[PDB]
Amino acid sequence: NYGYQPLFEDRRPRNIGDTLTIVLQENVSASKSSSANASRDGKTSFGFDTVPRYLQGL
Amino acid sequence: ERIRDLTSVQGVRENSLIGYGLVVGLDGTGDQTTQTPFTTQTLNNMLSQLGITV
Repeated sequence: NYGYQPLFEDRRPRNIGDTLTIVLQENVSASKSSSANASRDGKTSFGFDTVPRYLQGL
Repeated sequence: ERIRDLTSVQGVRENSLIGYGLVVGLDGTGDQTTQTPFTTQTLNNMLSQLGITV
């Protein structure tokens, strides 16, 4: 005797020793990315090509 | 027999209860279930509870 068995219920595992089908379908995907930047450019100039007389000493 | 008709006793009151269910056995006069997804969803829930997985 295997005990009471439901008639219309779907066949499910209920006790120790019962079998069950596992459909292994795994799809995992993780990603991450980052960046940082900094820039600085500086140019400066001053030139006196021709200096008038009253400015010579300066 | 007039005081019982004019007053109420403190603590002796009525409450309101609400719930959701399914009514079966209709003669083709039930939900269309195409415009009411919850009918089929809860029927599937009941069947799953009873052991049938649609």
